[PDB]
Amino acid sequence: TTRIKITELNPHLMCVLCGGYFIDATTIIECLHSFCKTCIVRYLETSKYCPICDVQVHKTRPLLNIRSDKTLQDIVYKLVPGLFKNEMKRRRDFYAAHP
Amino acid sequence: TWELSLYELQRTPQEAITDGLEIVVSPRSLHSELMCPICLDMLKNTMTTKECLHRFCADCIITALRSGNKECPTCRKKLVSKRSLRPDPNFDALISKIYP
Ligand SMILES: CCc1c(-c2cccc3[nH]ccc23)[nH]c(C(=O)O)c1-c1ccccc1Cl
Ligand SMILES: [Zn+2]
Ligand SMILES: [Zn+2]
Ligand SMILES: [Zn+2]
Ligand SMILES: [Zn+2]
Repeated sequence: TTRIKITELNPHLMCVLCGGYFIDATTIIECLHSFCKTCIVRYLETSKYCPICDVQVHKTRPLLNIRSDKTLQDIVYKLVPGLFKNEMKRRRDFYAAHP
Repeated sequence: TWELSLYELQRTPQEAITDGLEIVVSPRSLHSELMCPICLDMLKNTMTTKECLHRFCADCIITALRSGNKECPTCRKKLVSKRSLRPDPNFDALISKIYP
């Protein structure tokens, strides 16, 4: 057992579009790069290539070659204290204002 | 389809932590996510299935497909081709931070 400064993990746990932690983590199944579900869907609305490594996700339908990464998202929710509380509370608050 | 719900449409970043808090992590903690279900030790030379994003050992996965089932040992789905297996450097990058 060790104690780790989280500033050491934040690279492995953060979306390069959102500047923050992964929420609903999603993965390009070609290069194994990962982004928030919403971040990459909006990105792929205008590019068929990875934001980081710059590979072609598909010639035509980029969304074809990306999958949810629950394995990765669970690692985030576990390492980052109360991130899951915070994110779930955010969603309830929203639907309490928009039914 | 990847349709974004009203929430997802307007969601904001989840701000990261620059504060420098420290988390405590045992070899048991997070073990459900870090153990190759073949060898039940730490993932060494990780591999991932492209159809389902499941991680295994490079040295370990060759023998489970070798015993005749040609499906994903986790979600029991037919593993097509050989290009369905890619080594995962961004994932081993993560193991190297957590020796125990
Ligand atoms: C891990 C297995 C595998 C596959 C593959 C993919 C899908 C079904 C398969 N059934 C046998 C193998 C294999 N393809 C490859 C490959 O990269 O060529 C591998 C592989 C990866 C790393 C090291 C050694 C090998 Cl052989
Ligand atoms: Zn993001
Ligand atoms: Zn990439
Ligand atoms: Zn293994
Ligand atoms: Zn699988």
